[PDB]
Amino acid sequence: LLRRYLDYPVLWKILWGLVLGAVFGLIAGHFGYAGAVKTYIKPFGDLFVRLLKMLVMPIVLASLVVGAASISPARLGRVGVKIVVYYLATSAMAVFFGLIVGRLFNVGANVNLGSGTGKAIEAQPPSLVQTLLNIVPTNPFASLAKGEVLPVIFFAIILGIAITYLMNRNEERVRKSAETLLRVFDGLAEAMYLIVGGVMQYAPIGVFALIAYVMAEQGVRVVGPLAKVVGAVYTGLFLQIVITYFILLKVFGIDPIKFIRKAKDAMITAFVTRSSSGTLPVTMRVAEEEMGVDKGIFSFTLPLGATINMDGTALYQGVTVLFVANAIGHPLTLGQQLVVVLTAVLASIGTAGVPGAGAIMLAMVLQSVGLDLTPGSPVALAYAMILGIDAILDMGRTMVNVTGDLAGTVIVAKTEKELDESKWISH
Amino acid sequence: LLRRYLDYPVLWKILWGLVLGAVFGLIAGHFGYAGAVKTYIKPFGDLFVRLLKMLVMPIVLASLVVGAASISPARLGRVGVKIVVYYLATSAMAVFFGLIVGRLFNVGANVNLGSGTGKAIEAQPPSLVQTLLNIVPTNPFASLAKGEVLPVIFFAIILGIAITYLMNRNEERVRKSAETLLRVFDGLAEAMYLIVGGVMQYAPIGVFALIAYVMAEQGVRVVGPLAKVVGAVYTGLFLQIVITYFILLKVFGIDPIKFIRKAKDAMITAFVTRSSSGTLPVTMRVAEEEMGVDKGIFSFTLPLGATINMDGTALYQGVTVLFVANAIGHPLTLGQQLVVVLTAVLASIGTAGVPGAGAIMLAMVLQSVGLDLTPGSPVALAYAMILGIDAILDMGRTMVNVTGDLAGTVIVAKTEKELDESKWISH
Amino acid sequence: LLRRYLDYPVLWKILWGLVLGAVFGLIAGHFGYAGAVKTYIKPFGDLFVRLLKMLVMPIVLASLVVGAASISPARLGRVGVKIVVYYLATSAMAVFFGLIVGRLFNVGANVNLGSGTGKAIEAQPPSLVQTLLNIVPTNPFASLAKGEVLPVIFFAIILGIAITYLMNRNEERVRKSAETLLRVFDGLAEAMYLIVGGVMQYAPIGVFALIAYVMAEQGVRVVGPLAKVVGAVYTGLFLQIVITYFILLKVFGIDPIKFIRKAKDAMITAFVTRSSSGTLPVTMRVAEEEMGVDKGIFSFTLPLGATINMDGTALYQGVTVLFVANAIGHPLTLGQQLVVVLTAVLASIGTAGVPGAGAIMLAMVLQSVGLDLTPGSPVALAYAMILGIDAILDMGRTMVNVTGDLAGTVIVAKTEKELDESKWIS
Ligand SMILES: CCCCCCCCCCO[C@@H]1O[C@H](CO)[C@@H](O[C@H]2O[C@H](CO)[C@@H](O)[C@H](O)[C@H]2O)[C@H](O)[C@H]1O
Ligand SMILES: CCCCCCCCCCO[C@@H]1O[C@H](CO)[C@@H](O[C@H]2O[C@H](CO)[C@@H](O)[C@H](O)[C@H]2O)[C@H](O)[C@H]1O
Ligand SMILES: CCCCCCCCCCO[C@@H]1O[C@H](CO)[C@@H](O[C@H]2O[C@H](CO)[C@@H](O)[C@H](O)[C@H]2O)[C@H](O)[C@H]1O
Ligand SMILES: N[C@@H](CC(=O)O)C(=O)O
Ligand SMILES: N[C@@H](CC(=O)O)C(=O)O
Ligand SMILES: N[C@@H](CC(=O)O)C(=O)O
Ligand code: NA
Ligand code: NA
Ligand code: NA
Ligand code: NA
Ligand code: NA
Ligand code: NA
Ligand code: NA
Ligand code: NA
Ligand code: NA
Repeated sequence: LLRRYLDYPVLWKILWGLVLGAVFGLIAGHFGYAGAVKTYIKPFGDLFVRLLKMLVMPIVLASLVVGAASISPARLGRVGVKIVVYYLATSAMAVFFGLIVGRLFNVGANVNLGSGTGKAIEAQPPSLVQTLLNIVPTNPFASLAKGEVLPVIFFAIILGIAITYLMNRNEERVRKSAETLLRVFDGLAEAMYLIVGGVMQYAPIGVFALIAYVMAEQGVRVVGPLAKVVGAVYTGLFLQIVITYFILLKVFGIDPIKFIRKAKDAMITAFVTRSSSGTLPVTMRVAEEEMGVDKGIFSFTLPLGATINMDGTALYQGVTVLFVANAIGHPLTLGQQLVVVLTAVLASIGTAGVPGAGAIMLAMVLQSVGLDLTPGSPVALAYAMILGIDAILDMGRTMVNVTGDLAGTVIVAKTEKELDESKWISH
Repeated sequence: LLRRYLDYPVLWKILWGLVLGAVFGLIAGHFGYAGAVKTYIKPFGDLFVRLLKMLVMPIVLASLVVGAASISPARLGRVGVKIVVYYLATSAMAVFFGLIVGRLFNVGANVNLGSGTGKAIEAQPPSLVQTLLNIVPTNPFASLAKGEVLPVIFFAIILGIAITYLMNRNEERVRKSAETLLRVFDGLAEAMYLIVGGVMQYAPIGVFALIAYVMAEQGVRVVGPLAKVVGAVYTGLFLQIVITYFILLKVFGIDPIKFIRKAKDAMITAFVTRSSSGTLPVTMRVAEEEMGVDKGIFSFTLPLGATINMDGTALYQGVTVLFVANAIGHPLTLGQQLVVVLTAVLASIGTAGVPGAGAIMLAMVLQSVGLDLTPGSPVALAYAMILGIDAILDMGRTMVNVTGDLAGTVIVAKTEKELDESKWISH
Repeated sequence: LLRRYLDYPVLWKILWGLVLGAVFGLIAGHFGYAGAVKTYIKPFGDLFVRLLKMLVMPIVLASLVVGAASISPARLGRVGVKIVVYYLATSAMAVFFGLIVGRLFNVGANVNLGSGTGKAIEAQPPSLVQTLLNIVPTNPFASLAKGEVLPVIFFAIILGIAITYLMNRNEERVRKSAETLLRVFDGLAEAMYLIVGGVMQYAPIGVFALIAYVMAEQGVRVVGPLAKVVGAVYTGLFLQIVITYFILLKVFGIDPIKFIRKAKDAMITAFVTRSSSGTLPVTMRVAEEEMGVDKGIFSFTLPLGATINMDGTALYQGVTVLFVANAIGHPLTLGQQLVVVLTAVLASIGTAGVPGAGAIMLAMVLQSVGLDLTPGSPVALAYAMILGIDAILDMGRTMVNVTGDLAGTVIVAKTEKELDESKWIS
């Protein structure tokens, strides 16, 4: 079964692993075996997750030094402004789809909890200007060691920009030393992309195991008003792809169906690992060897988008806030639901690219409409129900969190003529 | 208003931010708006500090590998003996000015606290040998990530010395691989020096906010006998520059007025950041692109000096120990006043290159003459007053801390003739 | 004068430091000055340990990227299979001598404690599947900074393998950039081996000071039934070298006496520092410039062996399980002594390469045969006696731990035709 596994096409092999993993997970769940999946299956998932985690800092660091030196700082800034306008725009849209979809499913209207005028609590802000200053690393080695992507993006861009100015200086010796430094990062970056390719041969096993574990643990839990939550959240995400991404893709002259075909590996590992950051190496390699995007773009947009652009998380928080407000019988007035638009965008910007991060940031969004997490209050009680299904919901939103990054990257890269069109012609 | 800032000459621009920040802070603080300074002004300073901090480890590491490869270990060792002989010599001189000036200002004679005969406490053993053994890093990657300058100095010197012996090898491949590695550090260090320059275009703004905030918070507290302390410390610091450094520079045939002219960016950044380590990239760049010192000198002396050479701190401990001993009515006998000379030199050596460290190390100087920090005893109370004005005193003392590093580097480089004499003529 | 010491040939000079150092330390122990040794001598030994520590991550990372890129992955796996088979074989064999040598000395039969039937700790469970998974680093920068050797071995091997495939591509640019990167690691590894050479000029002093402090503290403490332990462990370790290693070395056609002659720098450094990982740069350098092994082998086997292959530790735990069981009047039945073989091998595999780690993992071996560490029970009382002499036993067992790694590396390297015979030709 070494020849039987490797020769079968890898397009449909990661997908075979997902489907069979999900059913295997569901059968283990109704029948009560989820503990064995956690023992004898999940480690294979865990192994696959680690192999991807291992590549994030080198590949983000090296691709961005190389990419930032490959494009004038004038265009880099132009790429920054565009991707951020794409990012906030599609994120706002995601919160919009969240609320509409939630109203249509009448989420949490059968929960029937009582409540009262909320308990007055002094709101911690939490404070933004420190969040921005912390983008600037004080010790870039420590940032590498602590795995901080956003400060590393900052150092990487700075060094890459500095390297080019040096290679154009008059003194021959400065040119060769700067080139030598750039080749080291290029050699490392080319070596990282290569290793991502080898790991993706194990991905069906890891994907199978990851989905098997999640489906066995939390499948039993999608039953009641939570089933209505799960069904709403996935409906909304779909619309964010099918309307927002496709229309935006089609408007800019990218075939949406070819985009989804190329993006799938980024989408499926985003799904089972439920970490945008942990999935980043797959996303970037899709951008290079599938989408045809230049390293001078996706080396910036993708690691940045993995953190600040989450349409999936933004939409998941839209749906569930309505759940809590309906579960306690204090439905959100229309003027309240507009505040959600602003504060969900912010919360999704601020969630980490790691499993579970969005459900915690949901609390900030609840506190913004006047629903406080005071234990053991009924608002705190509804919030607990949402946490029960969180993995089931995390898979979906992590996938849309990463997909929107690719859709934006390909769209921005097209308008900059850094997209390689030979990769999109059908034959 | 943003359109006149760039065209105005960037020669002295960093000094206007210093004065106008000092004046703006003194006014806003006296009006009870010192809180507004802290909110809307200080972050621009905090940004200028982070951008400099991010460069300390890369630039210290890369400049010292490159420099140590460019010089003979016999000479470097000789440079070591010279710079260390200069370092403690001028520090001893600084404690001397502290005591004289402090006596001249009769610091703390209006305090009138009235303590009794001292109490004996340690209560913990101090350790010097471990302090030396800690010069040798156990994990140089860990040392980089923890931002420990002296273990990096040790490892970098070794790697640089090692590279040249490899480039002198009889085997073509070993020469080429060592050449390749040296070009990496050279390319990296050249990129760090470029970035320090770009940051310094922002330095006026960063300088303005830092001074503004310090003046706003602590301006109001320079009123009582603490004003006499402030006046003594700055008078002494002035003398350390004007007598010790000028005579030493002039004895060795360096123009003192031109020296202060080149050092100003380092001097003002030390003043406002109150961190020798954080100012190091500005200091080293001053030493490269202003003084004309070779990397074989300043890439060793300057990071070393940022820790072990503090004349400013040594003198601040002279003045303030006299303040505390006079404030409690137990003035220092001359033989105690001589112990301060030795123990401030020791305390200044062991003081970190980061804000506030010398006021902690002050405690040891007190415990050496018999003034113990037992709470709530009067020694602990006088010490507390000194901490109240500490930022105002840190700005001055940090500036003299790096200035002596430059003066020693320029003097040492001259005696070894790695100082480039073409920068000090006008043509 | 410094100028006289530095010019004396280092062949036997590290040995003069060990021999004079051990003797010196013994004198202060009977004479009650061992506190002054800890003060005015030991810092020179501790300095020698820090300088070797600073080279471990650079030399392991750089040598293995270089080495792993110079050998086909197909062959690297075969090195892996061979060295692991040697490792489990010789580790078991070491535990076997541990029991033979240990019963021969009748260890701890005069102690005469209670103990009665013990009370049972059913916690903690050993965790493996995780321990294996953590071999894959999640952040290689984090692994370097935290000094985690095994994940760095994993990352470096992967990177070495990838660099080679890259130098084989069509585009000049990919060839050229991958070539550039390889040379950086090549320059770095070559610089590390050089610096190990300089540190070995200080090593006689460091060796003197380390063994002096150990003989000074724990010298007074071999008077008892513990003296029989010191004698057994050292007897066994000796047998592990002269029987197990020598017969194994000779089968494959390596002169055993030349092996000990070249290995001595690593053996004495493992002995005094009591850290296999701390001694690694000497071990790897002895392997390069003395044994003549290629970086494509010793850069893998030696860092891997520094953790998972400990024959000294395996034989040490064999000896002391018998000590504890006889001390309480519950001598080990034969079937218990078979469990030890499996579980001492497992425990030795899991023992860290740092001082004292083997006495801690000893608890895992006792806990397998029913001798439980519940305080203040008599079993816990015997274990305390073993910890009292632990340094004396650690010096010896760390040496056999490192010696076995070299013997395995040289044996495997011969069967792969990577050993350079001009170093062995008389
Ligand atoms: C227990 C789990 C342990 C993990 C086991 C990993 C086993 C990996 C073996 C296969 O390795 C990859 O397979 C592809 C060969 O089919 C190669 O081409 C990949 O990379 C090239 C990049 O240019 C592309 O051209 C190719 O299309 C793309 O498939 C890729 O280099 C190679 O490394
Ligand atoms: C959050 C982001 C906000 C931070 C703002 C940073 C602004 C950066 C703008 C850079 O501007 C130029 O950079 C050069 C730096 O290299 C300077 O040249 C200086 O440095 C070069 C070499 O160091 C020399 O060629 C020049 O003569 C010398 O003036 C030059 O003056 C400066 O105008
Ligand atoms: C109070 C004690 C003071 C101790 C101070 C520290 C001494 C540092 C001086 C370095 O001395 C030499 O360094 C070489 C390495 O740089 C070594 O050459 C040897 O080692 C190299 C690598 O192993 C080979 O290239 C050489 O050919 C080989 O002769 C050699 O052994 C060693 O003497
Ligand atoms: N797990 C999501 C974040 C979230 O929980 O919302 C991600 O990695 O993108
Ligand atoms: N500011 C430090 C010294 C320095 O930063 O140079 C002190 O407290 O004395
Ligand atoms: N200190 C030993 C481990 C042990 O005590 O077993 C070594 O490093 O090999
Ligand atoms: Na978005
Ligand atoms: Na994202
Ligand atoms: Na986010
Ligand atoms: Na001084
Ligand atoms: Na200084
Ligand atoms: Na200091
Ligand atoms: Na073994
Ligand atoms: Na070992
Ligand atoms: Na082990």
